[PDB]
Amino acid sequence: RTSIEQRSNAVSQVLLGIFSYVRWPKEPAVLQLCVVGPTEYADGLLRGMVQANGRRVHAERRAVDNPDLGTLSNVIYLGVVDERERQQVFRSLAGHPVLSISERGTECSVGSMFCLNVGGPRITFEANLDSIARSGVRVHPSVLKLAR
Amino acid sequence: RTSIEQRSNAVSQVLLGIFSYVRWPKEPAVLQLCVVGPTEYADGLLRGMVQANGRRVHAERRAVDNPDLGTLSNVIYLGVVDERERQQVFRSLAGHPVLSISERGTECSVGSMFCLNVGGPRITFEANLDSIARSGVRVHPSVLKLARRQATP
Repeated sequence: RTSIEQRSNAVSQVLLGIFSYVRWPKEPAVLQLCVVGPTEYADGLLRGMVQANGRRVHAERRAVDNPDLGTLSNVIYLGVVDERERQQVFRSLAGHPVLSISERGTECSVGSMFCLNVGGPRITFEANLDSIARSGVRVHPSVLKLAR
Repeated sequence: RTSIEQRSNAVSQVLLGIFSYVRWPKEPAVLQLCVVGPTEYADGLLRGMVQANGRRVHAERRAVDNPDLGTLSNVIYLGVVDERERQQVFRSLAGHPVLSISERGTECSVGSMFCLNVGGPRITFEANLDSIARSGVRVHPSVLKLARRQATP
């Protein structure tokens, strides 16, 4: 199987890792993951995931302009969006306990809590401490030991 | 407005439609489709497709800078790429008989044969004669019947 498929599977594994360091105010029986925007590496997420603790992660695509993104998702996995679309998305996320992760992220200072860098021999990611604090979920500090 | 799963399913069928007007100089037993770059609407495609005559369309993602896109695929469905990535992709396709379709309607100026516009009530598309002429495949002009009817309320 190809490198894109290889990297897609690793993206799955990395996200499950990140998830285990996150807590929701009220924990759902099924973790809702929404994939939003064009993505290269979200095909493994979209097949479904299950946490170590047994909880099912349900994932589906949703539109960038879906006004209910914040209430529909516990996790958002954010693909390519222009500036106005990005702003649009996070206005919907505001005030809801949503873990946000972007597939690309050279800057990772505006928007998502975490930004993957899928290129190179291994996946790495950056953390946005500000986003992390305004996000609504509790991020265990150990996860920062897993960032680049 | 149309949902993502609805647009994805419809993209499948417009693509099958477009495929029906195309001829490869040596028709393969199995049509190979490669999805290249970030896409919103390719999840239907990537389940694999079947053509009206029963030829299977196998689909898979591949890296933007894979130098063998031209030989690996009969069809390419192109997602979001920057100016250099696009350049890389269409240089890989030159001299090979490849049908290219973009998810977004801006790429018909830069190498793509067809350009989907997935917004609105229907999926519509536009096309580029230069890119078609150099493609190495034959494209029947009635494929625009599909475009016009799609653009009609």
